Amino acid sequence: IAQARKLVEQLKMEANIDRIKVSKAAADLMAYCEAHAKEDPLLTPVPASENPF
Amino acid sequence: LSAEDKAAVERSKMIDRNLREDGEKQRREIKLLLLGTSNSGKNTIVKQMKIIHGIVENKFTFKELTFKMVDVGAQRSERKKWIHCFEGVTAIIFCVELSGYDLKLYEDNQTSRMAASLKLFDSICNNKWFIDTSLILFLNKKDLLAEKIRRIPLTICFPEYKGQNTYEEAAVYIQRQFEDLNRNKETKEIYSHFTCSTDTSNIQFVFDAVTDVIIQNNLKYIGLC
Amino acid sequence: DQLRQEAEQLKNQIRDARKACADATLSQITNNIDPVGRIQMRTRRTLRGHLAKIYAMHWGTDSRLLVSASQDGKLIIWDSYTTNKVHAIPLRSSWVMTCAYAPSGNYVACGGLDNICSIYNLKTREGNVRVSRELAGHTGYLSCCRFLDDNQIVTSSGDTTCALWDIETGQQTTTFTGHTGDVMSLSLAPDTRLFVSGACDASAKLWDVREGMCRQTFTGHESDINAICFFPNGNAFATGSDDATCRLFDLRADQELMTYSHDNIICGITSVSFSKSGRLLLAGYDDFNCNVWDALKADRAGVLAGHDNRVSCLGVTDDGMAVATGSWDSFLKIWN
Amino acid sequence: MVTAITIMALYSIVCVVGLFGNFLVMYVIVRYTKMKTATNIYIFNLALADALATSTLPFQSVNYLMGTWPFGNILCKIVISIDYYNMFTSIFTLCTMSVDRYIAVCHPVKALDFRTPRNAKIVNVCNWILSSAIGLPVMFMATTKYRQGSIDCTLTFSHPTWYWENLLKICVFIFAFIMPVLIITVCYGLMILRLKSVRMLSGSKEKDRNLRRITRMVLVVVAVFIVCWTPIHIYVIIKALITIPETTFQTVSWHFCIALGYTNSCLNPVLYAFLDENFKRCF
Amino acid sequence: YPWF
Repeated sequence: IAQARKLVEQLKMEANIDRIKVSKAAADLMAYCEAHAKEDPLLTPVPASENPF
Repeated sequence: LSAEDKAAVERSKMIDRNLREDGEKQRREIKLLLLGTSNSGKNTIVKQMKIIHGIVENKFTFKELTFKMVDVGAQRSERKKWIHCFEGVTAIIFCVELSGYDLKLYEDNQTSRMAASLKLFDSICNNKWFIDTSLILFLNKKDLLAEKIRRIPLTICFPEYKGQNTYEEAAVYIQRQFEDLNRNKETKEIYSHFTCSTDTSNIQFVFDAVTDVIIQNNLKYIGLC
Repeated sequence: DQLRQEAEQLKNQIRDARKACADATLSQITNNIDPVGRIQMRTRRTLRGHLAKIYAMHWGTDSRLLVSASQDGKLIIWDSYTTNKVHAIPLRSSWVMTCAYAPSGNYVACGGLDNICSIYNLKTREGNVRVSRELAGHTGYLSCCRFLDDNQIVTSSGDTTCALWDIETGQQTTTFTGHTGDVMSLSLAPDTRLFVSGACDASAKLWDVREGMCRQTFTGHESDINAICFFPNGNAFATGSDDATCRLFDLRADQELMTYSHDNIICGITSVSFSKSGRLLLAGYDDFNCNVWDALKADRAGVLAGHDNRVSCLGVTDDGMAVATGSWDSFLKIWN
Repeated sequence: MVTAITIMALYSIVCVVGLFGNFLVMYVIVRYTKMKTATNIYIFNLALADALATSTLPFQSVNYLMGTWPFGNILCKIVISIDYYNMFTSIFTLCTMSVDRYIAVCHPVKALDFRTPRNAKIVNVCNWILSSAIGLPVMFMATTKYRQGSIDCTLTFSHPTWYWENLLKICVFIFAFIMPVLIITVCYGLMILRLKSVRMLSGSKEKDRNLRRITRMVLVVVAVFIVCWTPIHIYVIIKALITIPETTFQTVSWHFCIALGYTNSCLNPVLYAFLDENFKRCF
Repeated sequence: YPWF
């Protein structure tokens, strides 16, 4: 009986949170990927002179 | 090329040498995963083999062969998430309470502790990580079975049992029931033994079974199988 | 009695809110960007010396030092540039399944089936590495551990509970509960204020370290979750699962965004990690190799096929210079 | 003319079987097995010895063709040394594989301490040196003599000739036929007697089939060695006791015995590599 | 083995 009420209160806390449309957060992820695209040796291979491997 | 670089390389090489030495020693050790239900007799058997003459790891030597038994009894978690790290174990030791066919209490009631042992044996013997891994099946407390078989009938646990209620028939029937769950007969072998508190019989059986397993593995290695 | 159906109604309302929240799901908006193209990462270093299955590795924050754990009962600190072994730490229990590297570099942590998180002092006096703290209190198996700082470490165990420890005292300061299955992986946020844990419930929970309370719950996987890691900005995370599916969840949208799957892949995920930009998601598989996914396209960009056994661990340097993959064949490879 | 061409053809086929079988074994070892197992090390050594022994053949075939040696003193020495050295190395590698299997079966606990690739390399090197102990004396001791119309590869005769000839023949007979036969027979008999008690073999019909299969390989290997090496040694001993007139039948029998001795090395890769279950898994 |  305690597990049930604990689950209910957990769902109460989870339900009452602010949501933003996925078109906005996905756009934010895309913008983050675009802004930091240059600083990614795996994404953009680095010249061997400054490659430490 | 630098002096400190050469010193670092030398330290790395010494570490490599110590790693190789440690690895030879680890290889010379025979690991035996110890499995069983609650009150099955795992700990008692370990103590017997020690005094015959989390994880509780027990290491002991017999006839110049070093056994390393690994017991995971105290752990409470799902077994498939960690049974894979015991892959490649030399053998598995399974302990069965031979007199526990009517001691089904465990949690709540109607737990069928003997059937619990049967289901655990089905789970581990047919496990995908132990297809080629043999099992050493120990049947514990046979005296209790002998003194209870004439009072409590075995049919209380196996309603399909047909035969006399005498110790030998019960022991053979239970051995056959534990061996018939081995659905991979051409890839692994089950060694059955009736444990006794005497002068080095359990450890002798373990030594013989491990010797046979080593012979089979060598036959695989030398290219004859 | 009323609690069960009111909880069902609560879950229905949460699902309705999430469904109303979704309108694009990364598919109708990332089709206008150029594909990453084919990526060929070549092996640079091969770290030899482990003599059993390698279960965990963790890069140091300097992107040069590296720690690995194997069933040998050995923790090895590697110099990735020179392949030199800085340290070889023996373990009291060889059944180790996780390892961590302190962000300061002073400590490494390892844990496994011994129900104990051991803290090892690396940069100490007297020379050799010595064990400092053994954190006991978990009742399952430690599947992951992560350092918050030199004194705070978070662990996930097989007893369905995650814990936060004060290393100096050796006691749990807060316990994270709510999972009903073995918690298998962890990932700290970039600011170390939140963390996500994936469990055998096919669910990932976002916890708050300060209050020790679960903030969000993410579902969508059909099997056990084995790996988890945040996006670089900390507003999203990716999970790996036994059903051969990787998914990208969203903290602010509180729902799954992208799914990374292939018909030819039937083996579960052992480890996931992001590149420094977050555009590439690297996942380790049971089919003995690694797949490089386009995190915004769900397209498969490359394969790191260099291991003869299951790839069990994987990490990317803090500067994004290299990827280290460790597998059950007792080898680590560095790809660049 | 017909006898000579028969000898040449048989010899050429023997050479072909030796060269291609051993080179295929080499390629498989260097591409798939990765020289990481003691048995693979032993198979590699056996293949090398057999390949060099078979490579000795064409010089001998040409010599018998023209009745002369056209290759000079230096070549005469290296060919003689290679022949003796590689016969000894092949026989000793057969013995070493037999003893390795005997240890792996009848002494399993100690095989954990011993059966490692490093020990396999050590024993290989030791066998090569032990065979060098006879390859080098004949390397320095072989010479080229001149006759009226022929050039022959022979060996210098330190006085007396009869004592030295008997000593060399007895040493080769003992350390190349009697000792290997005794070693392999004893080791394989004990190994079979032990394998009859293995519970994974003395089981169901499939396990009995496995046991019969293993016994079949063991017995066929022993029989191949005996049938391939007994006739030539017996015949050369018979020739050394009683002089044999030179006829067509005597010549064809002599060359057939030589060819059989070399077909031993030709068959060795078939028995020890192709029928090895580790190789069968290599696709 | 013997030379011819």
